[PDB]
Amino acid sequence: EVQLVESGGGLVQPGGSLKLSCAASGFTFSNYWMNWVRQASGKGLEWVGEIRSKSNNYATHYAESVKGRFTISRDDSKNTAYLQMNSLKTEDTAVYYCSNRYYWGQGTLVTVSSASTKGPSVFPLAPSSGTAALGCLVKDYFPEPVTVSWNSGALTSGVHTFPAVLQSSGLYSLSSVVTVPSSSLGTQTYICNVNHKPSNTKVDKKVEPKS
Amino acid sequence: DIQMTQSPSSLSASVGDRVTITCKASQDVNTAVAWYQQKPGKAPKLLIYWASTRHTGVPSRFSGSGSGTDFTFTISSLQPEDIATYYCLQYINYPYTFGQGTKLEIKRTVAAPSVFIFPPSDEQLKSGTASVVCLLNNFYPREAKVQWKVDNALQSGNSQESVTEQDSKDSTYSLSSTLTLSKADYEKHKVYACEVTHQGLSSPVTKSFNRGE
Repeated sequence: EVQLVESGGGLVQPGGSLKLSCAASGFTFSNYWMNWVRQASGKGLEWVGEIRSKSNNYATHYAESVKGRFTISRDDSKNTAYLQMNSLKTEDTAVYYCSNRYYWGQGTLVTVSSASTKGPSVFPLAPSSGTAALGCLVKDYFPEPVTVSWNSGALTSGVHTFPAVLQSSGLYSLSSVVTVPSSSLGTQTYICNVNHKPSNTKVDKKVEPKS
Repeated sequence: DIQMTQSPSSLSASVGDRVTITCKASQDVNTAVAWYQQKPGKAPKLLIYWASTRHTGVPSRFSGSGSGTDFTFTISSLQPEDIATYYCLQYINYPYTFGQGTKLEIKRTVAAPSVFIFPPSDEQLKSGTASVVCLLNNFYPREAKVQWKVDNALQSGNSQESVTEQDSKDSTYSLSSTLTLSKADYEKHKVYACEVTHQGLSSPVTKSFNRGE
């Protein structure tokens, strides 16, 4: 019933600016103090700042790493909190979470880089000739993230979507695999649904035995 | 700025074990302490606030205790789904400060990997690159050696591996290794093999294909 939906995350130039939004429902927004927290890939939680209620004159406090660059604001009529980010550095690269102190949103990735957006190629990991493995190789993309589902989310059991690997090229690659009954290979269709939102790339790849 | 130092940084425990994590504040913080659980791929979730109050819907097996500078987080009976990194947070003064986190892993019985090898697709070969993939599925423990051979030549420096976090039901790992070759190198060789060494295998397992066939 309680929802925090982050938006506005993406790829930005060093020295650039970006505004994140946090759309809240399921609680009396104006009574809660809204917080931003960020997490760099494979690292710990780092508090960004807090905005207090109107009763507290919308008082704001910031971590020292961001003060003077980042502004937290709220619009109680919209049930929304904002994080305005100026003079962005590579070090600001993280997943950004919004909280009402009790609940957190899904979080949104900010990548601060001069590297170009690139859309992935999707290749089959075809099953051999009773448990069979098959998959999709999602090759050569920037920035993170990609999402993979199987048969539009109807196939979840036996699915392993691996953490993305950064290649020497500076582009990411990711594999998603599923194990299925070998008897099902003739009859049941297996499609990996790949979405790389940063490059506007959506692919459905049917994976079947090579003839 | 109030330091929150967690102990230990990593913990391995069996299913059903009582698990304990401590957090030491660098000053008095009264009961102004929260504990968060971050499962693989997910946002952190609030478990405990005011040092010992359980957030609504949180399972009773999770508890906190402490006051001033010494705080404890307890799992009475560790369940498979409790795989996560746990963080303490200080919230008496700005700036609020997180502990460095405790990564919780589960010890279970040895499980041998199922091994699969995947040749590069015809579609990819058109691009001038060939990716060969080895899958090691549902094994414990994490330690596993993958060796690539192309016509008997051990391949070094031209592969990358990725490992899942521990599964929330069976506590196993899965691992993918990708060998990247030029299309020209791929076309010049016949026998592609990945060899897997693991505690759960009585001797190493090899999966291979012949390019031509």
